[PDB]
Amino acid sequence: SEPQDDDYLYCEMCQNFFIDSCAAHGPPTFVKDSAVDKGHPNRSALSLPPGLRIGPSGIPQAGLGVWNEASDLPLGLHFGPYEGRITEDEEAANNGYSWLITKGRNCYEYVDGKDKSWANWMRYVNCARDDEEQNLVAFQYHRQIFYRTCRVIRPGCELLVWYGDEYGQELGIKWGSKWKKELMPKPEIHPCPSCCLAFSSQKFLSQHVERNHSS
Ligand SMILES: [Zn+2]
Ligand SMILES: [Zn+2]
Repeated sequence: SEPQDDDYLYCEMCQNFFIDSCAAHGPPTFVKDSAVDKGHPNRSALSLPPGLRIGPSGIPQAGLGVWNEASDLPLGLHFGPYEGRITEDEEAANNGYSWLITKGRNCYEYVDGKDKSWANWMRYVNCARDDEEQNLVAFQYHRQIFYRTCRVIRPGCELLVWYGDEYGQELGIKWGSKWKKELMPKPEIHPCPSCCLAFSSQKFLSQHVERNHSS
């Protein structure tokens, strides 16, 4: 047996892939949705875990977003699966609430969370606009979409998701290549102490602090 491309997790501290639990850091924590019927009118809002808040986004024109409220979300915390209807209808593609799920050999499906009655709270999470504000990574695991924290998320910071090589077309194009296996050049995360951003180096963090907070 051989794990499939979407059987791996990524440890945000090691910055590398693992199966089941990280040899250095142990098993990741998966947060459970508050349980509610797959069918109620407001299921999505009610599936929200304690500690998070749906409310007006900090991104102009975004509408609603999801905010961290109670306490720090540790680094490498997992949410999901993203819920919705599975479909091959390309109309889903850019409908604002759908993710691509790849099945190998350039085949794809979508999980569509547009309908609040069959989706979960993750439908309200807005996409990051840049690397500095992104604090969640959407990635495929067991043919399903999960979000992991790529930062310590402090109280009052908006949850903002984006994606990379563990998702969609990039994932689909490398499928079967064992590239995750071969990774097992470490990216750096340098968070700002005064706002919700983080930077890829100390230089960039200092320039930011000096333009935005203190010089
Ligand atoms: Zn680790
Ligand atoms: Zn800042």
